Amino acid sequence: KYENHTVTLKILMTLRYVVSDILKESRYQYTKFNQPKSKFENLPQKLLL
Amino acid sequence: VKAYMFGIVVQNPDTGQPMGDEFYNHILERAVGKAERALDISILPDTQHE
Repeated sequence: KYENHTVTLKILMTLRYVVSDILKESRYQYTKFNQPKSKFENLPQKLLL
Repeated sequence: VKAYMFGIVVQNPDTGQPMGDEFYNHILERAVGKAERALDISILPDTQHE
């Protein structure tokens, strides 16, 4: 029925992102309290999406 | 004792060593001694030559 008609839509789509830069990229702690020995833990990165 | 401290665990922060039962028994023995003085009582079965 709509061979030569126009069609328009209002649509919902899932949010999506890509990492375009990594910022304040690494933060660190030698956690030692209440451990058998010194341990290295990487704290949260910040991403610019 | 641990049951009354449910959810609390005690360790040496420099190591992974929690205190063993030896300390608890030792503490409990002196605790039952202290209660034995707190009322003028004998609190464990014990023979007496009087």
